[PDB]
Amino acid sequence: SLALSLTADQMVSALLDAEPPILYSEYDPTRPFSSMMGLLTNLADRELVHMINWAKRVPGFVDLTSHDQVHLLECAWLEILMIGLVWRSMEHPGKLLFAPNLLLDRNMVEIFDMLLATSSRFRMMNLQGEEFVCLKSIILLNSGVYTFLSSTLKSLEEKDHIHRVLDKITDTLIHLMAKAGLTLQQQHQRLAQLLLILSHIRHMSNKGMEHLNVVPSYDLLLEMLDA
Amino acid sequence: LSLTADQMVSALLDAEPPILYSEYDPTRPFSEASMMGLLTNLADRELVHMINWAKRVPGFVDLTSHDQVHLLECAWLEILMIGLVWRSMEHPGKLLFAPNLLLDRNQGKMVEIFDMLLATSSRFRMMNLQGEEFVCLKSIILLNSGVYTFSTLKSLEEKDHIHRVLDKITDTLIHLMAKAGLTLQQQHQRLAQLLLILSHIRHMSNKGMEHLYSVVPSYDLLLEMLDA
Ligand SMILES: COc1ccc(N(CC(F)(F)F)S(=O)(=O)[C@H]2C[C@H]3O[C@@H]2C(c2ccc(OCCN4CCCCC4)cc2)=C3c2ccc(O)cc2)cc1
Ligand SMILES: COc1ccc(N(CC(F)(F)F)S(=O)(=O)[C@H]2C[C@H]3O[C@@H]2C(c2ccc(OCCN4CCCCC4)cc2)=C3c2ccc(O)cc2)cc1
Repeated sequence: SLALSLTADQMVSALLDAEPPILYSEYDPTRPFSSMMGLLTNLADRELVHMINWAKRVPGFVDLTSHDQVHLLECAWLEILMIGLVWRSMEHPGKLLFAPNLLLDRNMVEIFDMLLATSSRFRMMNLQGEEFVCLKSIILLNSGVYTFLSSTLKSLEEKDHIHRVLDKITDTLIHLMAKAGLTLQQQHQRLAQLLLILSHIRHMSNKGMEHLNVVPSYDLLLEMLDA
Repeated sequence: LSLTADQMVSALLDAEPPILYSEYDPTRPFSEASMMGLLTNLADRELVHMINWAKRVPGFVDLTSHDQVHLLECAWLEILMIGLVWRSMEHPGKLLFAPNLLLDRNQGKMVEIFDMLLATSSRFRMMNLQGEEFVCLKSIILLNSGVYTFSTLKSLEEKDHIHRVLDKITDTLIHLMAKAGLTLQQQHQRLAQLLLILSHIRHMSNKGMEHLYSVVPSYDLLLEMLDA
């Protein structure tokens, strides 16, 4: 697997190159404001197509079976959208930048508040772009890995592979921090701080999901991967 | 924040709650109602001990009573779950709810969450999770799970304090791993592996919570237990 042979700098470059664009909502500026869920749904749907193509470019992801790729996307898709949102909003305190033309302030609200808090935490930590892309790849590979159903040798090999790629991303995070001049103690503290925010992202995804053809099915994701 | 890694570990080990028994001799086999009855009774008794444990986690009682309650509100089910997973580590294919309530997957059909718990227990076994590591992780859940959902200078001071204590627990985890002879690379990889499982514990708590709704200790109950 090429993935396992990457240096930290190569991993970062691959992830940066794979980044999807920031999409715009279909809000027509020449028409009055007088649907929020309509705009968000349309935006998320377009984002999903880009997510699939991004996932295929995350080192190690295409080494997995199509089935395992789908399972990872099924578990991670909303967390991935959410972490993208929080990243885009980092420099807009008190606001969520769903798209450059869909920037919402606080004044539904429960999940909004949680997203704002995550954005504030990212700001307070001075989260870097190189760190963000590592975290988003971790979500992809980690969120679904504990819930594989198969007992086959192949499934065991798949989980081992995922954990080895995750290990490489950890190494990458640490390398970035070391190059930035953090002491060994600071490197381990910051790694922990970043990974603990993943627990909050999960929580938000679960709450978002309960706040509810909405979720992409296994079959839809499989078709999108094969296409 | 004055504690060394060794002192932190000792404090956490000394704080550990007891393992409780489920009510003695239920009618078996179980109904849906009677199984949920037994588990509820066990969890309710466990909660009292959890509060006592929480008060002994370094840094926890430095917080306002209000902030202590909020942390427990967010973390209580995850804490119960990680305790269950720990107890079950040496019983492959089974969940050791209590020494007298050991259930295999064949028993209890809600099976989705059962399977997730079993998978976590398998992951802990495969990693050879150590007791010293377990207690660090449980304390992280307590301090981390509610911290992102805390404007006054006092609240900023509270969150900063929590993050400083969390930093100390990370240092403690690393110290343990270094003493065990892991290379620096191994230490960071294992730390990440352990912290990523916490995301799965959250997921399980959220799913468990939705299942309990298809429940929570009240603010008042938690406050009373803390004050008592
Ligand atoms: C009435 O107005 C609202 C608006 C939003 C909210 N929410 C809370 C908050 F406002 F954000 F605070 S929310 O409910 O939490 C929502 C935000 C986040 O979680 C949900 C979501 C999302 C995803 C897909 C989707 O529809 C896609 C359906 N299709 C996908 C498969 C194929 C076909 C179906 C709609 C929403 C998210 C998301 C999307 C894109 C993004 O960039 C970032 C985050 C509440 C009320
Ligand atoms: C009909 O049979 C079942 C049995 C279990 C399940 N679940 C899945 C699984 F089997 F475990 F796999 S589950 O629903 O996910 C359940 C497992 C875990 O999560 C929940 C639970 C729990 C906690 C508190 C509670 O009641 C608390 C009520 N009081 C709180 C204070 C104020 C008063 C109210 C009931 C259940 C658990 C738990 C308890 C103690 C422990 O040590 C570790 C884990 C489904 C159906």
